[PDB]
Amino acid sequence: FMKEKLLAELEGKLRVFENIVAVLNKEVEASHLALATSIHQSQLDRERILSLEQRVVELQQTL
Amino acid sequence: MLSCELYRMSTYSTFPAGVPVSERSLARAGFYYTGVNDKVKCFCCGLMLDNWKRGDSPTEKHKKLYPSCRFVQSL
Amino acid sequence: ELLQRCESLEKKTATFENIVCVLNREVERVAMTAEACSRQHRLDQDKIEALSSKVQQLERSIG
Amino acid sequence: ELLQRCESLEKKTATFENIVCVLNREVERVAMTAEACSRQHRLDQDKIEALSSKVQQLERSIG
Ligand SMILES: [Zn+2]
Repeated sequence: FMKEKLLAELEGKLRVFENIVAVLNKEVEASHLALATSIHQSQLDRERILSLEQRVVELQQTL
Repeated sequence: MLSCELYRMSTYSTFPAGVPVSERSLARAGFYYTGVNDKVKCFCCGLMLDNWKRGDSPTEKHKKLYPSCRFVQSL
Repeated sequence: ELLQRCESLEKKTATFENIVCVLNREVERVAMTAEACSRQHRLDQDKIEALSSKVQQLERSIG
Repeated sequence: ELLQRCESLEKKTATFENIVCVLNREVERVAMTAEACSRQHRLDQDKIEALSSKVQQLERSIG
């Protein structure tokens, strides 16, 4: 009986594949969080920018 | 067949969150997950390491704490 | 034996296909929101340069 | 029936290897990108802090 031995072979490989994919899944997620965080701080950062432009235009006009 | 690195990685499905180092560089550094906490093990020399601080280098820590490792010598 | 092995594996196999399906989709969403993150940076980097340019002109104006 | 079902399987899992192998590249690459996005952002913020410092100084040098 060697076809049941094939099938065993497959089941095991498939376990490895599914575990690796689990990890990959985790990796992608950490990326998403690092990213969504960076993107958020950069909204507050564009606020400081527009504030700075205004502050700076002010200085241009009392000179 | 898949690389020994990948097969090592596949041991990390049950790795905790909050750990400052990726299961990727941990596997690339020659360690598989021991199943206990954040503890990994070199298949080859058998060095075990845990409590990983922010910005650790898994590779450097393997070369330093066991320069004799056959694996850590090819890496 | 072999019948139930194959039936079982046909399930685990479909399971694997499902995980991979979703993982791929998320890689794509991460890839896209990184393209966008870097488009915004390109837009603010040019605003910064414009500020740094206007701030230098001013500083020179007064010592 | 069952002979063809088995053949479909060893064909499927054969292809599963290259799928994983590709995903592993793509996930690494994307992680990479996101990382470089965070990094780039951090440099901008530092540029904003600097521009911000300089405009406080001008405001104190003027009014
Ligand atoms: Zn070792």
